[PDB]
Amino acid sequence: HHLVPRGSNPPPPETSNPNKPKRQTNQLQYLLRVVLKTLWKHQFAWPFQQPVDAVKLNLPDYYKIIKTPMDMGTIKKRLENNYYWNAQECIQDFNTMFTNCYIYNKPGDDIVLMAEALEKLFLQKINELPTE
Ligand SMILES: CCN1C(=O)c2cccc3c(S(=O)(=O)NCC4(C(=O)O)CCCC4)ccc1c23
Repeated sequence: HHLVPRGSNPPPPETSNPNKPKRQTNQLQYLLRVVLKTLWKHQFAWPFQQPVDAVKLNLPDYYKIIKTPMDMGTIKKRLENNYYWNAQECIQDFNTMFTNCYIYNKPGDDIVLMAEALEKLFLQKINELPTE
């Protein structure tokens, strides 16, 4: 951990906003109960379920390169804690998650194929959102 750089990890992203008024909506409810749940169980979801551990995954420069980390565990907590004001904010966090993967990794990488498959499913599921 000295001679060869091993990296280090930030605290995970914030998942609650104590100042924010509770505002439940049908789209946010659908995002939690259907979209995220469907994405979570996909065969390729596991790498995206928790924050990247730059040290344990041997990605020592991950957090040099990725300034706005995001993962599905964080998105799940944000939906649970009514952190998002609207569906768009939630969608933006999914976009950040996928694009982080594309930014860090090379286009031909296995993890990129996985992210692309999840992203395609996500975009399909987004078409299902209720009419608020
Ligand atoms: C989605 C967060 N994420 C990365 O961007 C990333 C890059 C490289 C490896 C890796 C991993 S890993 O568990 O070390 N390897 C995952 C796999 C790979 O070939 O990268 C191994 C089998 C499936 C994908 C988990 C989450 C990651 C990455």
